[PDB]
Amino acid sequence: SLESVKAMWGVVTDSQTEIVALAKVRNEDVVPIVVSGYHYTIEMNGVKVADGYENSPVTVKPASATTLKFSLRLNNSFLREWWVTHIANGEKTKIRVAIKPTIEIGRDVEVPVFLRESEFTTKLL
Amino acid sequence: SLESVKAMWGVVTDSQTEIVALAKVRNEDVVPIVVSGYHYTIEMNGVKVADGYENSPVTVKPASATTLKFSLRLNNSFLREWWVTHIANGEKTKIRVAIKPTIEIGRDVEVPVFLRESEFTTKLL
Repeated sequence: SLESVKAMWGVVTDSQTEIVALAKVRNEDVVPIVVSGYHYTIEMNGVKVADGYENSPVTVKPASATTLKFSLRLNNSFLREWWVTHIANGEKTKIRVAIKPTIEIGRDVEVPVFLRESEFTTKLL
Repeated sequence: SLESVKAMWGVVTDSQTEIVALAKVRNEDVVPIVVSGYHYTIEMNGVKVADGYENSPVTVKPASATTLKFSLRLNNSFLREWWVTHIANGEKTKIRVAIKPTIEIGRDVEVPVFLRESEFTTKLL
């Protein structure tokens, strides 16, 4: 079961921007959960500004709770073509974030997709 | 005399962003004003994201009013190092825009600096 999710900024440089999601998960099975990795996507007005897979395996022991870390990185070159769409929509942007963890109980897997939609406006001029 | 200033977005591409300022000026002298060009700067949290000179000479006839156009272009490569500072300040940015027109009445000139300061916050996460 997912107990909480908290987003924060990660290491941000001039070339890449990181968002860090921290998910507290409780294992409600009698066997351990392995999260072998995750796929992530970030779309902003239909521009796909992030699309990646991270290979970092983590176990959650049976009946235990564990904070999982998801590093979502944005290549700025794809972010520079979002900017066009932002102002084109009257400085309004729809953001869709999807994290698809690879959960292993067994070569046999489960791959749920967690979607989060948001919106932001700017008023710069 | 400056009657009004109106800002709007100009041609925005993936490589460069344009802001267009439209200034209505009335000539209150008995001779014509020539605006031979202008220097512009845009600073965002002390990152100088724009710094340019445009050579476009325009006359305002004596006692007449004229809309002047100032094209302020931002190179995105300097904009990508602003982003660091924006989130570093809790997603707050101070913007300083300066337009320095070259006004010719006479080789003899007048070069006033028009400053405009603003602030914006985002709350993305």
